[PDB]
Amino acid sequence: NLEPVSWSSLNPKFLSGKGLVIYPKIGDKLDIICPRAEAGRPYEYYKLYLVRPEQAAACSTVLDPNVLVTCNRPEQEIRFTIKFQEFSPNYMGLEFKKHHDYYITSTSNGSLEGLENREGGVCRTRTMKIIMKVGQ
Amino acid sequence: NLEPVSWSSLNPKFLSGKGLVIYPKIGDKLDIICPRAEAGRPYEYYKLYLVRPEQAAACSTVLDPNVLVTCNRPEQEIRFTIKFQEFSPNYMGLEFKKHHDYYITSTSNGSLEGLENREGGVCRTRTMKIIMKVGQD
Amino acid sequence: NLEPVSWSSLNPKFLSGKGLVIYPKIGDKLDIICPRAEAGRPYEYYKLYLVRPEQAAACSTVLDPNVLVTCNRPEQEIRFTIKFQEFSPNYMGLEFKKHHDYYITSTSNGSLEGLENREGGVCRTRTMKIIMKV
Amino acid sequence: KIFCKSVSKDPDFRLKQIDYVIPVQQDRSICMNNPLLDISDGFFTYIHYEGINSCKKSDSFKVLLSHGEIVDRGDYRPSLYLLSSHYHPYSMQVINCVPVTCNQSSFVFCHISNNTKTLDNSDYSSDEYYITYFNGIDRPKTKKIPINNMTADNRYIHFTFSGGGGVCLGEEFIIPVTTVINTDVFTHDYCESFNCSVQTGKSLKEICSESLRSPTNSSRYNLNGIMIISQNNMTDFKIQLNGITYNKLSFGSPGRLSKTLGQVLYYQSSMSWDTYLKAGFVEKWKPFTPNWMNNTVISRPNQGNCPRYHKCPEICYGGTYNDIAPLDLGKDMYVSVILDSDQLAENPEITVFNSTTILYKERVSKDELNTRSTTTSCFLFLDEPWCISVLETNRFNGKSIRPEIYSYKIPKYCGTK
Amino acid sequence: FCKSVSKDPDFRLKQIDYVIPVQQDRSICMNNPLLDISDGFFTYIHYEGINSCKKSDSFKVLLSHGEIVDRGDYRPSLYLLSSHYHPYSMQVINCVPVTCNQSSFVFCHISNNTKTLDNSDYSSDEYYITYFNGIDRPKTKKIPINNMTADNRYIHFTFSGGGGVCLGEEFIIPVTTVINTDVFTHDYCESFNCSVQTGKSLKEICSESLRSPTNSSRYNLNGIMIISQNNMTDFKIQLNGITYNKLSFGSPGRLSKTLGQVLYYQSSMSWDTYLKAGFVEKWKPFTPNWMNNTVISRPNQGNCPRYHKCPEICYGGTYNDIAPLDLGKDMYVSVILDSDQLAENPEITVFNSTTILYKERVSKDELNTRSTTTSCFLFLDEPWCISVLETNRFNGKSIRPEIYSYKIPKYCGTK
Ligand SMILES: *[C@@H]1O[C@H](CO)[C@@H](O[C@@H]2O[C@H](CO)[C@@H](O[C@@H]3O[C@H](CO)[C@@H](O)[C@H](O)[C@@H]3O)[C@H](O)[C@H]2NC(C)=O)[C@H](O)[C@H]1NC(C)=O
Ligand SMILES: *[C@@H]1O[C@H](CO)[C@@H](O[C@@H]2O[C@H](CO)[C@@H](O)[C@H](O)[C@H]2NC(C)=O)[C@H](O)[C@H]1NC(C)=O
Ligand SMILES: *[C@@H]1O[C@H](CO)[C@@H](O[C@@H]2O[C@H](CO)[C@@H](O)[C@H](O)[C@H]2NC(C)=O)[C@H](O)[C@H]1NC(C)=O
Ligand SMILES: *[C@@H]1O[C@H](CO)[C@@H](O[C@@H]2O[C@H](CO)[C@@H](O)[C@H](O)[C@H]2NC(C)=O)[C@H](O)[C@H]1NC(C)=O
Ligand SMILES: *[C@@H]1O[C@H](CO)[C@@H](O[C@@H]2O[C@H](CO)[C@@H](O)[C@H](O)[C@H]2NC(C)=O)[C@H](O)[C@H]1NC(C)=O
Ligand SMILES: *[C@@H]1O[C@H](CO)[C@@H](O[C@@H]2O[C@H](CO)[C@@H](O)[C@H](O)[C@H]2NC(C)=O)[C@H](O)[C@H]1NC(C)=O
Ligand SMILES: *[C@@H]1O[C@H](CO)[C@@H](O)[C@H](O)[C@H]1NC(C)=O
Ligand SMILES: *[C@@H]1O[C@H](CO)[C@@H](O)[C@H](O)[C@H]1NC(C)=O
Ligand SMILES: *[C@@H]1O[C@H](CO)[C@@H](O)[C@H](O)[C@H]1NC(C)=O
Ligand SMILES: *[C@@H]1O[C@H](CO)[C@@H](O)[C@H](O)[C@H]1NC(C)=O
Ligand SMILES: *[C@@H]1O[C@H](CO)[C@@H](O)[C@H](O)[C@H]1NC(C)=O
Ligand SMILES: *[C@@H]1O[C@H](CO)[C@@H](O)[C@H](O)[C@H]1NC(C)=O
Repeated sequence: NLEPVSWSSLNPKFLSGKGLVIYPKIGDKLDIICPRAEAGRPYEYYKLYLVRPEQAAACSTVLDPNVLVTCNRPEQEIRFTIKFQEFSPNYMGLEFKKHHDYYITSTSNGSLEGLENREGGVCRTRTMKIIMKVGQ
Repeated sequence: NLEPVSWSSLNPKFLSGKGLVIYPKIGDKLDIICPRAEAGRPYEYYKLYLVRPEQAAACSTVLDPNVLVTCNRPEQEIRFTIKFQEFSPNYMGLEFKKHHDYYITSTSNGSLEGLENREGGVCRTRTMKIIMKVGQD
Repeated sequence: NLEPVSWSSLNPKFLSGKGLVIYPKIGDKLDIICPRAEAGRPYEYYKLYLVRPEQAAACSTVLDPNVLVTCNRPEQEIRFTIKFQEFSPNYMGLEFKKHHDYYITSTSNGSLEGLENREGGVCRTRTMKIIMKV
Repeated sequence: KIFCKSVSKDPDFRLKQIDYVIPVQQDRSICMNNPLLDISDGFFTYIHYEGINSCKKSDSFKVLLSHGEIVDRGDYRPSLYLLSSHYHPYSMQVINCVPVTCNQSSFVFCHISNNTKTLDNSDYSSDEYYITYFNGIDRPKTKKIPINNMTADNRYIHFTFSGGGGVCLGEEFIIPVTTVINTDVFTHDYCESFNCSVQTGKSLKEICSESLRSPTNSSRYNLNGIMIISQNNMTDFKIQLNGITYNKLSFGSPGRLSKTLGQVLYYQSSMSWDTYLKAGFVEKWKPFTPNWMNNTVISRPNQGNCPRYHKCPEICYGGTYNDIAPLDLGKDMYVSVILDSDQLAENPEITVFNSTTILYKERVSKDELNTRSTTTSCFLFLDEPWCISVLETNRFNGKSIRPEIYSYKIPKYCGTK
Repeated sequence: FCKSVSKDPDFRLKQIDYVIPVQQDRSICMNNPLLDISDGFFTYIHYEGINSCKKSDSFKVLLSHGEIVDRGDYRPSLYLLSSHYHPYSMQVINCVPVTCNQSSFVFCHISNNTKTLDNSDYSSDEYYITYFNGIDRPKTKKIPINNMTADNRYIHFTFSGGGGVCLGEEFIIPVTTVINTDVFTHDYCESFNCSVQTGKSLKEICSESLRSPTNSSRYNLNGIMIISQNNMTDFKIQLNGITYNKLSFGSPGRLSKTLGQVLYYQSSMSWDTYLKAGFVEKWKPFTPNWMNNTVISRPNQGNCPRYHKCPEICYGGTYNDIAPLDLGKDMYVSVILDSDQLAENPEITVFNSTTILYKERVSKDELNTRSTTTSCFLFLDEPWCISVLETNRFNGKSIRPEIYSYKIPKYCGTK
């Protein structure tokens, strides 16, 4: 198991320049909680895409990136558990393997108006990208 | 009959350099008792290999050396009776004959973790090797 | 005399599974020529071990197996004559006698880098073993 | 008709793993994935894909096709005897295959294409479809299916054999297939009848129409169906393609047809919003109408907005394939290796269940085991009900991934351990 | 005849010395004898080697054909008729005798590699039938293993046993097969309530105990070979494996025609040190009705000596044929070794499934004996037996097996 990652604009683990770097070994669990209705009633709506390093640097996604998980409900604690095995019950396989890199980001505008804004968004403004270089 | 050889790391008959040499005649009995549960609870697990002089000197075994006897149970007094007759009930015949040499060793680590470690082990650290030159003196 | 056995990876007498078996009687000659410099200049470097059947199957040699003959020079046709007499001018005696088994192999990689490779080599890749039940 | 049919704990399935059927690759980069198994009349057909450093189906350089037999070894249990094993001649172009064991022989129905994404940008006239068939003695032979002389009940634009097995009825083969069509010709009374929270974006009629769309082609829809192939001893083929009933539609997904207990059972993997078991016996063939069960206890894990036990309509994609096998028709009993996890594909459990209650279950492994899909087939052996399941396992970490076969017996008595 | 527990039985034991040849070379060891008797004719086989008693390490293999003849002695005598050496003796891995239709038949496995069973396959080796009688010169025909059908994925095999059986036009020979995958179950072994070894579990212990001790990747499984033919023409060869019920590591077996039934014996070279034997119920799969014998075992060194019961990764044992005398009274006779670990003190033993009825030592002095074979038959309306013992009475000098003839005692306790 690993430390779950609360995915909100009010989370310190996202370094201002490097994002959130993780070095998970094979066979580890890792939760990615999208936040509940936060105390402050700031409805936080995101849409996460499994992406490649190049377009994660450019912070743009074409139609081919698959909507990994969407934080639709504000009240319900929607989540996304990860085990770094090869097989995943997700469309398009999403093989984790070993000695690879895995980047998770959101390009969305903070609210539901830009929920499906895929052009820019949080990927560069707040740099909320989870980068997982598995292995040493 | 001959004097049995207790096979434990606490046995003096294993000379620090020459091991334990025996000169038995044909038709002699000789037991090789692997020890019971010792007092101080030092569980002793070994696996004995009938070997050739060259790899008994080098203290390494390939797959062909036959597991002569293994000291599996710690409580039960496992043993191994030997008569130096020609015919033996062991796989691969194992004729004793006369004026031959017969070498017995173990490559095992002290505990069960390296029970089947065949690279080094007790053969060179403590030199617990039994060499049996049949003949008179 | 017997038919010499050319020792190269390019020899058909080495059956793909059974190696090369010979049934020589006592007092016969038998040469084992290690190859000259082949035409296409593919330098063939081996190191032959007189071995026992047990480690001949596993194709591994410890330090005690004696390097029977080594194919150092590529141009010079180095060879190895055998008479199946008892006495031989070799270190460690090498008594032939009769009704015995005698296995000769090489664990070497094709080239000089693995000349002294004793772990695997041609003994299992090409099964170039000479087995002699006299 | 003499086995445990009640709610009980600690069942004795007499579980044993079979390792000698599926080959073991020496190369660590090989992924053995997507296993399929179909048993019929004491013979089986096993299929799986092999790829290099990737376990994706069309990303496979070898596709193994195995034919075999069930044999008694005096073991008081059935044993798998592998008879023939061949590689597909067009493996590097295989998009999907479905096995059928007909008349004690193996038959493999495959779709071959130059484009691994052919279902998103092409049509079936641009691809080829083959039947590879063989047994224990004859060399495998592959014949091209004449899709030109095919009759269809609707304006389908594409199709692939997708499922865990097919069925032989007389001289006709019935293979599960997933079709692609680019116009909304469907109705959704069942989905539109749900009393769920209305999503602020779209209406329920829009949600239900769009949930049938391909997730990679907003203009295409994936609809399940069957293919009926009749022929005169591999001559003068007559091929028909019929779609599934519009009652309780679910997004196109690999299915299965099985001959069990004198009936024909259809299974559909739940890859959309209805995360509960889609299965049923076939009433009519045109349209392909399975009598859908009202199962309230069998589901499957998935990440995202539709995890295990999700019921409400939602534009979702993802899920796991988990075959079922009927045990008693009168008692409405079934067995299946399902995944005991809400979102992750792990912890396979042999589960004997009702339509309304789970009867008994057992984990396959004491350690955590990754399993993406399971298939199960049951049959009478020595006057007793026995079952064999195949799991696409990853027991070693990463590396050489390979499925596993397990054999087990339905417990004679309840609560024996 | 005597069917009760008693002492001092009168077997009228007599040794036969004129059958087995006497080699002039004192260094030669004559080892591994085999004997099969049928319809008053016998077939004897043994191996001859120089300063070594190993089977494949043999330069001569003797094959003898003979007849049972009455000499007016009120007991059977062995009459040696023909005696020849196998043409491929220096390449013989194993042979099995069968006396069919009053003639001798020898089924041998020949290979250039004495370790063929550890690193090769059966396509690389050859298998022959040598047959002859009292008048015809011996003829050797090669068995077409190419036209053989097998019930499983065997990679190698050798004729291994003390005898075979002739049924009509079919020969049934005991065989030990080789396979490179663990296709076996061990419900019988897994059912034992024994001390758990601290290293591995019982399922692992029982799986691994079927492996070859010299090739960790290989498994040795016993079975039979059925060879039917039209007067050495149009061979039909079938290879069937033994039942998975009560599996024991591959070992030399035997098939014998006795008392209207077919008895299979399997030497106990693993953890189950008690007698493995039984009559054949079905042929596919090869199912012998295993006996539940609690009194007959054999000596062996190592972790499985005499009377050892618990599953354990063991290898070793002695071959000791049995012969039924009366099936209803469940009586059997066998020359077993009365020692826990050493191969010595052979004893003719008439026994129950649950009790030993009576016994007698073969020699009053200690006698080394590596294996025994026994065959019984009706002679003068009485049950008589002939046994061959792989003896070593002259320690240090040459080795030669011994033949004994004896009668089941008519009355109990007569001396
Ligand atoms: C112990 O016994 C096993 C089986 O009895 C031996 O394993 C098998 O050995 C054979 C050769 O004797 C291997 O066959 C070769 O495999 C290569 C693989 O590419 C192939 O190219 C050759 O044409 C030939 O078929 C076989 O592969 C091997 N088993 C497996 C599963 O691969 C083993 O070598 C024996 N070991 C010792 C030390 O005796
Ligand atoms: C054992 O090895 C020898 C090695 O020569 C084999 O002898 C030759 O085998 C080939 C092909 O099998 C035949 O064409 C030759 O005729 C054989 N030699 C002679 C002199 O006839 C031999 O066949 C192998 N097997 C046996 C059983 O001997
Ligand atoms: C999504 O599917 C639609 C429907 O087929 C595709 O649109 C067709 O594309 C083909 C090939 O480019 C054209 O020949 C057709 O004229 C298009 N229209 C129709 C109605 O078929 C669309 O290209 C697909 N999206 C992709 C491939 O990204
Ligand atoms: C079995 O086959 C053998 C060999 O083919 C037969 O023996 C010979 O057959 C020929 C016929 O061409 C006769 O002329 C010979 O006299 C036969 N030899 C002997 C020694 O009789 C034999 O007849 C066949 N049938 C059997 C043995 O029953
Ligand atoms: C030794 O005990 C076993 C165990 O009961 C006996 O095996 C039975 O054999 C009969 C023979 O037809 C079968 O019907 C039974 O099914 C077997 N038992 C089981 C549990 O399956 C065996 O018969 C006994 N030995 C003898 C000589 O009878
Ligand atoms: C040997 O097995 C037989 C069964 O085949 C046992 O049979 C009877 O046991 C009683 C018990 O004392 C005896 O009185 C009988 O004489 C035995 N025989 C018969 C035909 O009934 C016998 O008990 C077993 N041997 C021993 C020593 O008990
Ligand atoms: C994000 O995009 C939407 C698209 O309509 C826009 O309305 C909104 O102002 C943008 N910025 C936000 C939500 O902060
Ligand atoms: C023996 O082998 C084990 C294998 O784990 C190793 O840990 C140990 O250090 C070795 N030596 C011992 C036990 O002396
Ligand atoms: C053989 O061994 C040598 C040892 O240095 C190695 O360099 C070489 O790559 C090996 N293989 C060959 C020569 O094919
Ligand atoms: C199966 O379902 C029926 C009703 O659907 C129910 O009455 C029965 O109790 C269930 N089975 C068990 C074992 O509870
Ligand atoms: C298979 O069996 C059915 C039985 O009805 C028969 O009609 C058919 O001709 C057989 N052969 C094939 C190829 O289906
Ligand atoms: C032996 O005799 C029987 C009948 O007498 C016959 O069927 C058989 O073919 C003969 N030959 C052999 C080898 O059994």
